[PDB]
Parts: sequence; structure tokens; C-alpha cells
Amino acid sequence: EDWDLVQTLGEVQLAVNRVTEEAVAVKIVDMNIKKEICINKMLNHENVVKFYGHRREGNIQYLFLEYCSGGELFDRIEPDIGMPEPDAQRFFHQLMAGVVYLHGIGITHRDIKPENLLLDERDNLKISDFGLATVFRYNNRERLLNKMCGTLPYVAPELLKRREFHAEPVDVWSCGIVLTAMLAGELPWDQPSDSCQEYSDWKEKKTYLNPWKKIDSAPLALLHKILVENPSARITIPDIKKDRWYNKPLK
Ligand SMILES: NC[C@H]1CN(c2ncnc3nc[nH]c23)CCO1
Repeated sequence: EDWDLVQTLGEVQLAVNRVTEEAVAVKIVDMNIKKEICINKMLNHENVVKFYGHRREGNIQYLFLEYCSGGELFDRIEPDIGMPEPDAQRFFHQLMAGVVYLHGIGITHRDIKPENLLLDERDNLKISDFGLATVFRYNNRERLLNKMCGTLPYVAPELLKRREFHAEPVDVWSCGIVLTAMLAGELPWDQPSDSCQEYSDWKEKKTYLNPWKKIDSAPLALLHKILVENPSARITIPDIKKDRWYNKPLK
């Protein structure tokens, strides 16, 4: 109770300790929360929102989390424009670092989007909100996912047409949609279904349409590898790390 809740960040409130003046974010949820807490405890990476502690008072549960003064990545995207390629690439590298770490401890976020990618004072990206995250590897054994989870414009196509599916290619897909957003300042489709004209157009290689026309050939080639319908053919992270644009030096 040494923390004063200065303002509502998003419920999540900015909290400043009276003694140290340290600033953290506090997630206030009145009663899923248990799993989020469990998952958070496992996490320790420079590109994932740090979990400090939790305190439960009565029916109210408090989660203490790293405060990112930068705010969300979503705010760094100019509509219809995106952001400078060098900034996009840097955010993308940090995003891959975060995801590689999560997948490495068998955890999938399941809702990767710019709203859930926060920035600190140095504009370092931090993966945020593990309320929908789940274990997909335990005791070295992979568990396929069955629950439909996410945000439609970012979800992989298999999630909509498959009874069960691999967790990793789904997170790669959403990262691809985030990259598109950063480079084009717009989302390619409402959802990845054939009833969706925009998705159908992409599967037909109509890259003279937006948002594809706005994207340079190098990053677009990477997007051609990520936004692949067949999750088995989809490029994996180790291979993304070998992509030409990924490795291209930028201003
Ligand atoms: N989408 C992120 C939530 C929570 N949020 C946050 N802002 C700053 N630091 C945070 N740490 C966790 N959530 C944070 C503001 C934006 O809404």
C-alpha cells in the first residue's frame, strides 16, 4: 500500500511508490487471472513486460508490472503511412527477440498486435498482456491448440479453418501483420478468410494493391514468406533471422 495510483493507463493504472518514487503499472481486475499470474512468473526477458509481484486484497487482485513510458507501438504508426523503415526493422528485431524467448520457454502470447507491444523510455519494445497466453510445450512435448483466441485482422488462417493447430506459426503470422502495419500504416484485411476479398487478392499475388504497393520489395519479400496460408510452409523464426531485409543495414 506504498503505491499511489496516479493515473489510468488503459484496468491498468500508473502507480508511483511514495518512498522510492519508482513508477510501475498496476493491473486491477475484480473477479484466467490465475493463469496470467502463473505465466508471468516464468517470464524474464528484456523485450517482455517485467512482472514484479502480485498482491490480493479481498476479491481484488493486483498485478505489478513494468511501466513503459513510451506507450504502445500502435501510437507510433501513422495512418496510411506507417513509420520509417529503419524504425520498423528495429521494432521487428526486438519483437522477434521477445517471441523467440517466449516460444523457447514453451509459451505463446496468442494476441500479438501493436496495442500489446509497449515502449519504454529508450523506445525498447515490450510484449504486454499474457491474459490469453498459454503453454504449448511442456516437458519437451508440444501441445496443439484448439481454442480460438486473438484479434481477427492478426490471426492466422488455420485458426479459423482447423480443429487444432500449432502455436508457433500463428504467432509468426501475427508478427507479419504487425510488420505490414508498421510499413504501410494499414491492416491488409479484416480477417484471413476466402470470403474476404482482400485476403483472396493477396493469395492471388495482387501486390499492386494497398497496402502492398506502399511496401518496398525487400520487406515485401519477407512478408510473402510469413503470410503463407499453409502453416507448414510458413517461414519459421530461425529462417526469418536469415531474411535479406531482416539483415539489411538501415539508417
Ligand atoms: N495496451 C496496454 C494497456 C496497458 N498500458 C500500459 N502502459 C504502460 N505500461 C504498461 N505496463 C503494462 N501495461 C501498460 C497502457 C495501454 O493499455
